[PDB]
Amino acid sequence: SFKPRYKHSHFIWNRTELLTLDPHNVDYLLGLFEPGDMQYELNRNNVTDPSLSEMVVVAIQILRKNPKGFFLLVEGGRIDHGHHEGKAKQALHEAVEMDRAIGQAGSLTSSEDTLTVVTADHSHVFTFGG
Amino acid sequence: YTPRGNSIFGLAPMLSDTDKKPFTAILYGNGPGYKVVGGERENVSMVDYAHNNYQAQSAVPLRHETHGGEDVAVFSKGPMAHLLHGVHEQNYVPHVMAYAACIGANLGHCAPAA
Ligand SMILES: *[C@@H]1O[C@H](CO)[C@@H](O[C@@H]2O[C@H](CO)[C@@H](O)[C@H](O)[C@H]2NC(C)=O)[C@H](O)[C@H]1NC(C)=O
Ligand SMILES: *[C@@H]1O[C@H](CO)[C@@H](O[C@@H]2O[C@H](CO)[C@@H](O)[C@H](O)[C@H]2NC(C)=O)[C@H](O)[C@H]1NC(C)=O
Ligand SMILES: *[C@@H]1O[C@H](CO)[C@@H](O)[C@H](O)[C@H]1NC(C)=O
Ligand SMILES: [Ca+2]
Ligand SMILES: [Zn+2]
Repeated sequence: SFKPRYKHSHFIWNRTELLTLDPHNVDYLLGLFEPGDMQYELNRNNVTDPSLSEMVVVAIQILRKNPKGFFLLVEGGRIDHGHHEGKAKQALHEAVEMDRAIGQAGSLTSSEDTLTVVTADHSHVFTFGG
Repeated sequence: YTPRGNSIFGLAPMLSDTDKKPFTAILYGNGPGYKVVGGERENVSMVDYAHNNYQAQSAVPLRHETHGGEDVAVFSKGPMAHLLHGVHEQNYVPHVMAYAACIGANLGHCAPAA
């Protein structure tokens, strides 16, 4: 309702809608793919639910339109869930998935006009060694 | 029945045909300008009736003149101004203004339909 008069808004809720999109036709995107938290990458429904990399790509494909540039926040937020649960193989697979998504962001933009920054809010008491 | 061009703060052309005294074109229904010198209404040719603070004569004396129950005009220019039309209730006005600015409850102007 709060979108300007002659603009295209969608709301999508599954993975098929996400890749059907024409990023030359969607000014506002809203995509809510799970009732709550999204599925761990190692548990994800290949069919109903997109990976983090998939969402980053069409997110950048939309936001590349604006000639002034864009700001994008990407949160690989399920690593925290993985460590919090003690399940290192999920937490480490979530981190690799966000890495894939960081690789995609590098080919869709150029480092000449795009500053990208990778960090974390905090750490966990996760160690490794013997 | 004043002559064309008569100053808005002036007198009417010929005198009263009842008490042979002049009167101003402007007159109030009530208010403080009701002035009666004795049992007669005030000969206005004496006093400065185009003065800033001159109080025109009224029918009924009151501390303060009152409002009026008649209707009032609405002048409208710009987007959707023609929605402001005819005789309507006063509360209609902000509903137009909101509708046209795409604010308030009805955001219909900013719908994807045409
Ligand atoms: C993904 O979402 C789309 C649209 O939300 C689904 O398409 C619907 O398909 C049914 C038939 O199965 C139609 O009756 C509906 O009208 C369609 N929805 C809309 C909004 O047009 C699609 O089935 C979903 N796919 C998956 C795998 O969940
Ligand atoms: C209202 O007052 C005016 C002015 O005081 C009166 O007009 C004058 O009347 C006298 C005699 O009636 C004349 O001699 C004057 O020449 C008039 N003009 C002026 C400028 O003084 C008028 O008659 C009064 N009306 C009433 C009903 O009392
Ligand atoms: C996802 O797709 C691959 C196809 O190569 C399949 O092996 C895998 O088991 C599928 N898993 C889920 C959870 O859909
Ligand atoms: Ca889903
Ligand atoms: Zn946490």
